[PDB]
Amino acid sequence: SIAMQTLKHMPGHTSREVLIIFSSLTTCDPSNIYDLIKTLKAAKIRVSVIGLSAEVRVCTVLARETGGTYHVILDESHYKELLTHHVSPPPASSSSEC
Amino acid sequence: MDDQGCPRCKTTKYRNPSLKLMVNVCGHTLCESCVDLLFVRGAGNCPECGTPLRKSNFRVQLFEDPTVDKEVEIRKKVLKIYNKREEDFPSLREYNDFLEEVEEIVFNLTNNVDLDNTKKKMEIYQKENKDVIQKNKLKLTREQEELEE
Amino acid sequence: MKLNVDGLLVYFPYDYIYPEQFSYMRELKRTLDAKGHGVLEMPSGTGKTVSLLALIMAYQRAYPLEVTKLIYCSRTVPEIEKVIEELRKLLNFYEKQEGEKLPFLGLALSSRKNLCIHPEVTPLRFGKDVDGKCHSLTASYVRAQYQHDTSLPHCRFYEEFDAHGREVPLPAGIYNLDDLKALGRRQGWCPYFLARYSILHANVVVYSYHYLLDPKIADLVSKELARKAVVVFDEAHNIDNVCIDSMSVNLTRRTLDRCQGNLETLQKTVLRIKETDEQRLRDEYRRLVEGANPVLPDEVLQEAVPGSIRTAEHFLGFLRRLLEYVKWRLRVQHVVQESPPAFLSGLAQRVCIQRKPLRFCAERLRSLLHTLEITDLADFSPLTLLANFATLVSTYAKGFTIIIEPFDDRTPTIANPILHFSCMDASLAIKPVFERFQSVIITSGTLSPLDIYPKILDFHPVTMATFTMTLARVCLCPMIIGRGNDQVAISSKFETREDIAVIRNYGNLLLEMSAVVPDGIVAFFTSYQYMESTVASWYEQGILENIQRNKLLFIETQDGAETSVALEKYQEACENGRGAILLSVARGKVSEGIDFVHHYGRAVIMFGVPYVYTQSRILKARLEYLRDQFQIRENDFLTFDAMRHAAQCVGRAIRGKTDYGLMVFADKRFARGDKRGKLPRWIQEHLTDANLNLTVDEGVQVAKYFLRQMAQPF
Amino acid sequence: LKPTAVLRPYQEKSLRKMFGNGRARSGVIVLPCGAGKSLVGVTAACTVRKRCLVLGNSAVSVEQWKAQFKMWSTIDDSQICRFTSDAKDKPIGCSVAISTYSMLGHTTKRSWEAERVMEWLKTQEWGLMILDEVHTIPAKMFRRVLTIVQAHCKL
Amino acid sequence: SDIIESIFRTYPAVKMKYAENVPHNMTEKEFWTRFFQ
Amino acid sequence: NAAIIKRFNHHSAMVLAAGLRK
Amino acid sequence: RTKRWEGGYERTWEILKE
Ligand code: SF4
Ligand SMILES: [Zn+2]
Ligand SMILES: [Zn+2]
Repeated sequence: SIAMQTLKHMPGHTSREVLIIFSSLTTCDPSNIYDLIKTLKAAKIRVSVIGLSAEVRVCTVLARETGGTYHVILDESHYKELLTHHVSPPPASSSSEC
Repeated sequence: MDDQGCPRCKTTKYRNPSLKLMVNVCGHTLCESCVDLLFVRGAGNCPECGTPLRKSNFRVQLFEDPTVDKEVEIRKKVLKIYNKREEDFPSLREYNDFLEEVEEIVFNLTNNVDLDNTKKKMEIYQKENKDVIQKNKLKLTREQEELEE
Repeated sequence: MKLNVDGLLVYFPYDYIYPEQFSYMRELKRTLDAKGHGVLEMPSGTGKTVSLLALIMAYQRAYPLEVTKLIYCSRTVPEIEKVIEELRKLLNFYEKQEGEKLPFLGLALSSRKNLCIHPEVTPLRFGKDVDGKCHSLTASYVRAQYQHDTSLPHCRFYEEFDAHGREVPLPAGIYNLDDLKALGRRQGWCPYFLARYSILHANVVVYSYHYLLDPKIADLVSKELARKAVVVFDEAHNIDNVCIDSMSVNLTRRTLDRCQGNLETLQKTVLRIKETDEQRLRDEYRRLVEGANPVLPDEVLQEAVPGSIRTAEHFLGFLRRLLEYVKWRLRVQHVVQESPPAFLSGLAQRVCIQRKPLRFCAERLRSLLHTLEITDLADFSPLTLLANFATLVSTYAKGFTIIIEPFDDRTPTIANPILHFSCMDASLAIKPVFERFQSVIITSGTLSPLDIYPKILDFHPVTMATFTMTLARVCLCPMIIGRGNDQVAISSKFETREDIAVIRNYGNLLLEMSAVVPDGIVAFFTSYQYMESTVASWYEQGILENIQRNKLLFIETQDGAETSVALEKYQEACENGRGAILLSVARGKVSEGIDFVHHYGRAVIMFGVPYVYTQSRILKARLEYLRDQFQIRENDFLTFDAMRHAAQCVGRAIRGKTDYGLMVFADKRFARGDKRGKLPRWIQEHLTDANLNLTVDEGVQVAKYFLRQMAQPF
Repeated sequence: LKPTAVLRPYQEKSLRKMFGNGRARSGVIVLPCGAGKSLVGVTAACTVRKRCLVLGNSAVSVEQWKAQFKMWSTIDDSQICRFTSDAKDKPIGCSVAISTYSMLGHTTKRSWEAERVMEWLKTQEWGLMILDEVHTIPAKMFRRVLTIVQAHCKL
Repeated sequence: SDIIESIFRTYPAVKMKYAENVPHNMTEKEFWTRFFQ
Repeated sequence: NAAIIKRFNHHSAMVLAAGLRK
Repeated sequence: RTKRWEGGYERTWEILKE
């Protein structure tokens, strides 16, 4: 939400994105994340989660529903590889406009 | 134990299950606290019903239903009659035919007078005492021992 | 996807299936080929289900003259609802593969509680209430009153079904309960009675085990027409306990009090009848003298003349005599005693009630109750139970015992004595299924060694094969923790079970595991007392606070509503970032009812070997009978039931969709050579010395590694 | 040994080496004070399961041993006695005895009361004789204790 | 402060009780004790 | 004794209900 | 219930082979 309150005012031509480095699988929340997820899809904010030693449900749905990807650190090389992969520009979705 | 008790002394029954109710021909719940008064006057007369008792006629029973008490007492007596075994009858109806009137007699005797019942019992006793009662007594006592064993 | 099965090429919908499915199908085929029953085990639900349906359908299409119908039974309606949808999917594929429709019909049956559409009973939610009203709505007097066309609330769906629904049988298709209700609504026909009728013109029928174990419902569905049909159990690992439980009956102080109130209601009804007219009811007396439904099986029940009970007064008197004797025998203050023959002999000696008339107690009761035009059986139920018990105990007791307990169960002592007619064998009770049907297949998961079953149930297994999951990755990871990090044995010995260190080791283990395991985790305890004691000990310590702080925690109770809400909140907590922990008793109803899936019970913790209190009279009677009659050792069967129940509660973590799960056992007992052999083959083969005697720390480390290895795609 | 007692690998090794078979082997075990030498001694007694005598170099040690025995073993306080001039527990009344080299090894005249216990100690045979801080044992007086007390195995 | 505030924000009973029984001429640690005692 | 479980589960229930805005 | 030491020494070195 703090990111969305910032990225919502961004122009439409720019790819709005968020990279989440998730460490502790438990995370407190003041409201149902599904509404926020639906809002992220509507806000066209690409969200991709990277989980460290955790395969979380909310991160799974958040990524795949938003179109982003959720990955988990297999080892240091996997972590290096995943961040290196995220450096690539995002491939345009059929829902994305120029 | 759960029931209140005798129409007069309905208090010790709640205290313990060791005290048991007594049954009588009158089908009336009685116990020592009440029974002691029945000996000082009348010497064997039901308190509310007034019916006389030939002797003490007290027996231990643990049933709250006085109808069952009477019915069991009546049952036990009637079982001495009509109790011939199944081999006596070839037809399926006969196996339970007499049991119908027997159960009617037993049930009706709990409420109605035994005038016709005793007459019928006597009229059949005159016939059944000859052979079938003699034979069924053996078979009944034998099968009763088999039930015990 | 054509499968080169041993007997024939089998069409299958999915382009890819795992190797073990071919084995399971070609192995199961042996039961068909050999024309005989058998037993086998397979972890996956959906895989074994779809492969079973494909195999049996192809076999039925190949040999319709040999097998007329397929009877499938599963744990519960929610599972049955999914299975029948999988059959529809298979039929949709088959129709697409064939390119044309075929004369095939399959349907799922259910009780009137769910399978009903009448507006007057729709607001009712208790099964006995819906059944009682439905019975009343369908009753001959209501039907007659309906035929009189007087103002009457009647089941139009029944009248239209009896008139038209009976006249035209449904041609083909698959009808799920929700679809069957909609169909019934659209057609204006009773779904229950329509489904029951459709059994006469259907190839596949689906219902739970009690629809086959309880003779009243089972007889109507297991008619002699199915003399050459196949019956299959998919998850009846506890078929013995369910069968015995379905045969066992419990009587109590309040039950007798309700029976007495019912008896007074019957008397008032008899008076109302006698003051109105009894001669019309004596039309039944003719057929009775000539000579809900009883739980007595086909070979035990007979239409023999009821004996001396020839009138309502005789029956009511006979019932009074028995009720007084039962109350007397129940209210007796003494130690718990078993009187299998002595109760009946005592009944004959104490109140002179012979077994012969008593045998017809339920038969006469239903006849009398029917002629009495009673409102509904819902309130009379205790009296019907007493009458059922009375005829049952008087008919046969070879596989039963009478137990008298001065107090209610689940309590140390209460002034509410109870009596049990505890059953003790499944073989004689299930005997009609194996005797009538040409083949019986005992399929299940978490199934303890198969060779015990031919002892508890009389069967000659054609198949004795235990299958194990075949996958590119080890989707399941069983592990046994035998030692605490405090260098102490973690065994749940009866004297050691209460040890604060073992309790602390479980709390530390759960604290660490709940912190490292993502989403939903579940832990099973041996009993509520130990669970509460454990939780209380963890509450006195920081353990419970650290756990709750790390992740939300929920605990199950005997209350279905509270546990349902807690479980829904636990699941909803797992959906959100909060996550949740569920603590439950292995024997609890929630464990036998809940299904674990990805992120919903991702890891299952078992604290100790689940052994029931060995002083319980039920266990005593059951265990001694198995040793006396079936010769199974006390510790052998007691361990088998503990191993089975543990695997059942713990193995549910794997159900389908190829989702990973963890199974950690916190007791070195499970690692013992015998316990390992009693453990199911798929668990036993995935289990290994590296994870056979892990320390609490080692378990957390191996779990964390396994989770990292499972998160990537296959 | 009550399950509250935790045994470390080095402790287990030393005990396994001392109990190489069903017969206890006599000898010396060297363990730091922080390594729980007291627990090993208590464990050895629990292993031997026979009447044993513990001797400390000081009354403070005797107190420490009593606490450790109660702390680690199922034995009750009455079953343990601290045969000492400063304190009395009626040693003859119980099986486990605790004392010091200064008391048993005493070269001068014994008090009449202490003589009663000592004669009982002399006549009884000790299954296990635990000696703490044995570096003092080679002393001319302390070594006499080994000739005074009759013990099957001495640790 | 966070102890009472987290409880007050989380539980309805404390939320209502603290609004009506707000600390006056007393120490907040007493209110904490009244809850956990 | 059961109140501890009831309260702990009420707490987790209220934390979840608080985490669900109307 | 006998203790773990009744069996014998650990002989850890015997696991090595050439
Ligand atoms: S007759 Fe049919 S619609 Fe009416 S109550 Fe029974 S099941 Fe429901
Ligand atoms: Zn009278
Ligand atoms: Zn009186």
